[PDB]
Amino acid sequence: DAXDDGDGAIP
Ligand SMILES: *C(=O)/C=C/CCCCCCCCCC(C)C
Ligand SMILES: CC(C)=CCC/C(C)=C/COP(=O)(O)O
Ligand SMILES: [Ca+2]
Ligand SMILES: [Ca+2]
Repeated sequence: DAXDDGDGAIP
């Protein structure tokens, strides 16, 4: 995951 928002959303 990326983004610090978990899976998907912001990469
Ligand atoms: C968050 O989504 C983390 C997920 C773990 C998987 C990451 C992808 C690893 C493999 C990438 C392979 C790239 C190819 C060879 C272009
Ligand atoms: C490492 C970089 C440059 C960004 C994306 C790499 C990746 C593993 C994406 C998956 O993240 P999500 O689950 O947040 O979509
Ligand atoms: Ca992911
Ligand atoms: Ca994300």
